[PDB]
Amino acid sequence: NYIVPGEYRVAEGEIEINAGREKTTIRVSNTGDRPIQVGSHIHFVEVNKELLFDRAEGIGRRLNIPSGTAARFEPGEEMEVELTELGGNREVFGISDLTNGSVDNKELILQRAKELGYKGVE
Amino acid sequence: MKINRQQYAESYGPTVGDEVRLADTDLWIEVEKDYTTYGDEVNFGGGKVLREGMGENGTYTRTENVLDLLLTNALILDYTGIYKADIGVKDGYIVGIGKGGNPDIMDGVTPNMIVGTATEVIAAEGKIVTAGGIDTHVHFINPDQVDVALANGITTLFGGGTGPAEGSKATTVTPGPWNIEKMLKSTEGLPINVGILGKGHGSSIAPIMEQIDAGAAGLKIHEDWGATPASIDRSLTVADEADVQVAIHSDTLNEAGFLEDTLRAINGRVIHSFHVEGAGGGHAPDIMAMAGHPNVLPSSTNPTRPFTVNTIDEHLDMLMVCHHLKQNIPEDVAFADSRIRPETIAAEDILHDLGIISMMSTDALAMGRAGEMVLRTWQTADKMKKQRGPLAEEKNGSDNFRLKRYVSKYTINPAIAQGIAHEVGSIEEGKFADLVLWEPKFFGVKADRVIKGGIIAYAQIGDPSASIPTPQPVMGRRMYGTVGDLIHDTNITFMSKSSIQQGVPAKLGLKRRIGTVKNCRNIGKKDMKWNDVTTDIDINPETYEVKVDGEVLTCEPVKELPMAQRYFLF
Amino acid sequence: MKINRQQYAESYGPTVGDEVRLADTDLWIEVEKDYTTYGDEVNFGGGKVLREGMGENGTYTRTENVLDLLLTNALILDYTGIYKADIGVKDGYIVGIGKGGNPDIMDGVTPNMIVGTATEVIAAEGKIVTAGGIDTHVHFINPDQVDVALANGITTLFGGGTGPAEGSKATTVTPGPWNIEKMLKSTEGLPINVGILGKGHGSSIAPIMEQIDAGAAGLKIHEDWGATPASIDRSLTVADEADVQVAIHSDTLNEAGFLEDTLRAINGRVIHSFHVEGAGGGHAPDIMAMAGHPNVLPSSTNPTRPFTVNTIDEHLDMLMVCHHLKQNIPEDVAFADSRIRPETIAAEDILHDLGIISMMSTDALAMGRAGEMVLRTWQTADKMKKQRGPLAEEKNGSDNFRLKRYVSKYTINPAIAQGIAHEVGSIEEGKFADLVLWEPKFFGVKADRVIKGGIIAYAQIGDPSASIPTPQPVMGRRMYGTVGDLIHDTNITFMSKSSIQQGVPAKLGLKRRIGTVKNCRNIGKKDMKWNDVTTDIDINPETYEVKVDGEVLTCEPVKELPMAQRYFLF
Amino acid sequence: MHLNPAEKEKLQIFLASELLLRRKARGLKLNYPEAVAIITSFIMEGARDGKTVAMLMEEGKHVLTRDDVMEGVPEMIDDIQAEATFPDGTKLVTVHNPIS
Amino acid sequence: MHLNPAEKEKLQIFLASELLLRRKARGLKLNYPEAVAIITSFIMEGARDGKTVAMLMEEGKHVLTRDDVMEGVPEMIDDIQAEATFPDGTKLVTVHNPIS
Amino acid sequence: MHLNPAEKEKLQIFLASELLLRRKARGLKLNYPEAVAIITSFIMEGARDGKTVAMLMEEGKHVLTRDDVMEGVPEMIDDIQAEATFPDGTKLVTVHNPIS
Ligand code: NI
Ligand code: NI
Ligand code: NI
Ligand code: NI
Repeated sequence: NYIVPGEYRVAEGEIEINAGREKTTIRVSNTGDRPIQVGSHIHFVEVNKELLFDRAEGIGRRLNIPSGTAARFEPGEEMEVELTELGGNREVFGISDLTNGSVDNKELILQRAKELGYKGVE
Repeated sequence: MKINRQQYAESYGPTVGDEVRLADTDLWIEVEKDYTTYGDEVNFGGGKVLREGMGENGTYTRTENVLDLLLTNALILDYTGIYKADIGVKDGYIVGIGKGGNPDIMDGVTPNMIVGTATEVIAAEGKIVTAGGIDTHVHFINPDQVDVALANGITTLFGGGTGPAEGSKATTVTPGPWNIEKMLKSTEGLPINVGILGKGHGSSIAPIMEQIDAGAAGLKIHEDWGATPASIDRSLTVADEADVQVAIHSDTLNEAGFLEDTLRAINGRVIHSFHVEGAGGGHAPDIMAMAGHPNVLPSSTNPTRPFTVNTIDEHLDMLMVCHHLKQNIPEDVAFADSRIRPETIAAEDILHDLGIISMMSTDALAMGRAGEMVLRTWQTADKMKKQRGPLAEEKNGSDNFRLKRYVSKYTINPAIAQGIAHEVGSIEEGKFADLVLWEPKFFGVKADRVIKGGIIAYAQIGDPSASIPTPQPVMGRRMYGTVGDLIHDTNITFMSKSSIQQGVPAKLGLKRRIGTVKNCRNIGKKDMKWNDVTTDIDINPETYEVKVDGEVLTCEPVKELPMAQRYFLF
Repeated sequence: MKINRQQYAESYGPTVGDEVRLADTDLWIEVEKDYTTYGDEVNFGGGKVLREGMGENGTYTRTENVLDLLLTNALILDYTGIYKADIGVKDGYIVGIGKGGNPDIMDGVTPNMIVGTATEVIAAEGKIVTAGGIDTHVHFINPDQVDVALANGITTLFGGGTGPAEGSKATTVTPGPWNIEKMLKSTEGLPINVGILGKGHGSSIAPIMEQIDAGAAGLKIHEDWGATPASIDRSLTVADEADVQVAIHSDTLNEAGFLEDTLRAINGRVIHSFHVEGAGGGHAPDIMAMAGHPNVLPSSTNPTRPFTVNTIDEHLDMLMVCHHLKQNIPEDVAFADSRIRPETIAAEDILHDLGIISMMSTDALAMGRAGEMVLRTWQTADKMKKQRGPLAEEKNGSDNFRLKRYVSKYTINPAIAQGIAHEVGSIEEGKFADLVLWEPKFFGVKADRVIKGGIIAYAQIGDPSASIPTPQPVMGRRMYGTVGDLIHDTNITFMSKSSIQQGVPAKLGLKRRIGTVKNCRNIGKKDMKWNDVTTDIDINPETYEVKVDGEVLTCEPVKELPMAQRYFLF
Repeated sequence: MHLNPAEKEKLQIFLASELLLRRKARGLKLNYPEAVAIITSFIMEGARDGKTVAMLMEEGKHVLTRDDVMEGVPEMIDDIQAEATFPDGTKLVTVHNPIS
Repeated sequence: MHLNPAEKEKLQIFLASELLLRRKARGLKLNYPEAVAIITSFIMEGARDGKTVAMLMEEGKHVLTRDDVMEGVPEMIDDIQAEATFPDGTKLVTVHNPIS
Repeated sequence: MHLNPAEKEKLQIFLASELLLRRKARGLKLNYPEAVAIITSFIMEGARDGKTVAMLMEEGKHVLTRDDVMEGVPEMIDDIQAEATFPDGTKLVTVHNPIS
């Protein structure tokens, strides 16, 4: 019965994030000489050009990590990350200007990505 | 992927089933529901969710469902529930309670809670959020009292006075059209909502009514101006015509009548009974019997709250001091002894717990403490849990029922009684965005940030010369909401319908938001949220013992309270 | 008759060739010229020159070339020079720099600098006078920060915020039309010039643009809102249309791009790069390379200024605290180590000295100190003189070249970058009379008197109950310029042309002087006074070493600074 | 710290009391504000110690005697009132005729 | 003196610290504001002495122990932050978990 | 107490003086604000003791010597002025070149 003012007594169990959404594992490598850290909610296909991965597998997706956290890639680092599906209307605007509409337009996203030199198209 | 609950609660605040201790009390609130989608929690910062293209929508202009302000991950404690939600604010009002973000990429986003370019963010993860407190027994005696109130989470002051004049020092009254006009102009520089009560005294209608037309928001009957059958009757006639509330401090001396005579004068009409226990004033010794009737909206003031070992010694002497009573005059001693009663003060604790007294208030600077309404409400709830145990209605070992009963006493119930609950008094959509953020360790004691009409007005914050805002000294400070003309948009002057219709704000050059007092005459005890109990209260004239349903209401005074010496420097 | 120079300087302040030490630094400024006529110096007092018939003209009305205010015998330190002159003020503006008095009897009187009946006098003999500082990186988090700024000679605050909301605590942003309107109204009660930056984030034009139309004076791109190629691009498109400045805190995480990607988004357009060294934020580790480009207006914030023995320990920990980083999370540790670099902080000292970083700013209450922009500018100049020696360009053993280079960093260069140099930022005729008087012993540390629009707004002055104003306690105090409606005439709210054209001031009831933001899009590094150097800056990705013209820029941190413990009580 | 308005104000009572105690220690008869400050601080410090209201009502009358203060000061002070946080919350203490 | 706003404010920390030290000396377990005040003043006074930031980060964790303070106070104080003028200018010190 | 504006302000001088005296006692050379605070408080306390203006003009020049203060502080202080209540009412004392 020691009193910590304002303390939590959390219930039992765990919280599953992004429940019921398709998950996808891909390998991603930082081909640059500076660190890249990627947040939980950036459309994954629109990340830094020098990250090499199968760009098509980033479309309509983001990292499957707790809201507000980030995956870090040191210079030269290659590792696997798990992605989850974007929700809501599954539309993306701005960021790197690769989508600007439905994430279903894969060919259009990939063509813009290729022209601008975002690594790993094909 | 799963996160354990300790880590989830640290990151985003608690979620369904988790409990949180209120300050250093033994009271626990439990999250009843959560409007989030796990994984799509809103948060702000480097690499976080509320960024353009992501949790922030970059498409929509402000008018297209975008918020001015999102409070993320708030633990709401309100009469409507104890639950987890984002809170959305626009045009100074709460427009959405649910889940904010960007429907481009997020599931479950409340349609009018889009975080866009126009949106400011306040992180409320790990905070408890309540409505601003509504203090309906304020004496306007010293303007320094406002910050005192804000610092304990009060956002609306209803009452009266003109400063430290004897009339105001005794009674919540701003007498007559001129004094009312003056104080309405003064109010232009007070960073808190205000409503002003006129003198509820007279034997003709016109002298009372002209105060309502001048801009008063209600009336106070006080024995110091003559709480006679006539003054009671004319005030209630005026109030029924004007749609404003009447508060009463009744005739302690029983000079023109006993309680039953005052009730006869009221004649079934609605009235707000101040300091119903009676230490603050009223028919000795049985005023608290008011609290059993369906037409009475009963409030306590805060110095009797709760019953402690120093209470009686303090009050007997306080009364000798403020009434200039002499120890050598036996009628003075008898008067004090008939007014300060352990029997009724102990019973008052219990009546609060039973939902028979519906409201708290301060009695600021007359016989009560401007910054301790919220504080003493929770100290009372805590004492009652210790002495009476969890209420029958409680569920998962939580104190949620008691917490809703008690939070209602200083938020929604005073708003309803005063006819201002369409604007203030709870965290509901369509109401004014008066919100108080609390760290749970400081809950009820020291407010973290006070939001008034969607802008922070007051905050506990540190060194203004520092690299960041957290270095010492951390103290309560007025924020940008109180500065310049912004004080006009973030605060409400509540006024009578007739004064509004007769153009008083324009006449006086008032720039503050004007709120309409209404729906005061058609309510009763049944409308007091979680505190709607009517019953026959018997107070024994010889022993002062209080009985409800055949049983004596008594409890012991406590030697120690939470929310006291662990927190306060003096 | 002749006077020796020691006695001349004691009586009238220094004249041509005399040197003055800046506070307790080793920096000396030399009087370059003097507009006086020896023997006809203006001065005020009993038996002195500025008396009717004598140095004061008794003939002319105020409109006939007569001044409202004459500062006599000022030692001006400005980008335009270091020299001795009287300064004449009328209608709140500097109208004459030269020689004031009465042309009836005095030689060399500047035609529009007549001391007449309408003229107030401020004695500036023995004082250094500068333009008010222009801080373009201000977070509006706590209104107490204003006096903090005034007390170190700052007179204009450009930035954003709504108080201690998380968005404002992280970023200089007042988001959207409503928050901007609110803060414009708040600004009515802040005794300092203000300009407000909207959120430079969105993927459509309208949500960004509507902030400019609402009254924003510029935009801030911050990584916390998503410093993406799209947000950068839309902000600069809006800025080119609206003629306002954009400030950028770039993507530290390199999430959507590296520095080169951000530069591609900017696409040759003009931008103000905040805390260009990068401790305050930006592409790790090479953001400071921004400072080499012709389209970038680069500023430092003040906590890295200058490089000292405590700097790194302080910053690494500051960063862990404000970012809620954990020692047990290795990516948090890596992130901090990639952001706080002795290699770039040491180089930043040198880049300032070389005129490659053009501006200083505070980062007030987010990661910087509201009252230390001026202070730390001179501490840096002093450290550089110690470590690098007198600059090649120096002449009579004086530090005049360095002094002009450095004074420009917090006066004229921020004004130019922000599009407000037609009103403020230097002591020149036709500009607003924002002037700071300093005793040389307190120069850069504690301002003596701060003049805003021709009236003293803040002063170090003593006991208000005393026979004279000098008895203790002498502390910074708000003066008559801040009181009542005078606060409206002595301060400027800077706003966009479009907001002015659409009548926003009248809509909001703003009574402050309204200044027009303009000529922001047509400038570059070449327009930064004394700090106009472009060059290829290489930052080594492995070692973080900074190279310019083939050579590593490094220096040592110092254990001790001037303008520190000799002056401050804490 | 999270100082509220009252806490900031009452610090100044403690400060005035320390000033006054220094003055008493070098042999000065105390004046009106000094006497008030000493007795007030004593009360607030007594509350902090956990004394009762009734205890402080008694003790407060023996903190200073008439030989500690200037002529007329005992008669200028009819009573001294202070609020402080006792273990059971904020209470008002009045000390009547503290210097007799 | 030429006191600026921060200097005026920080005087009140020193004052609260002296109050708290007096309270500790008569045998009281210190509360939350008192504990904060003591540790804060120690840091600022340490800066005045010319100690380094790293030194004060260490020292600040041993100024008060849990037996000096009330139940729950150690857990209420996650860290204490103060800025003061070191020989090399103003710096921020954060003491993490000062009372363990 | 009935504190007027000046009384509230001058309390802060006394406070700064106590801070400074604590700093001198642990062996620090005093800086500019500290030196001013010490000498000012001495003057006001001297007035409270009933010393004459002429006495304090003399005494004020020997409160601190140059070895008590940092380099340049003696030359920064041309004089120190304070008003306080003497037995014959409020008077101004100026101490010229207090640290020689
Ligand atoms: Ni009453
Ligand atoms: Ni009352
Ligand atoms: Ni930044
Ligand atoms: Ni910033």
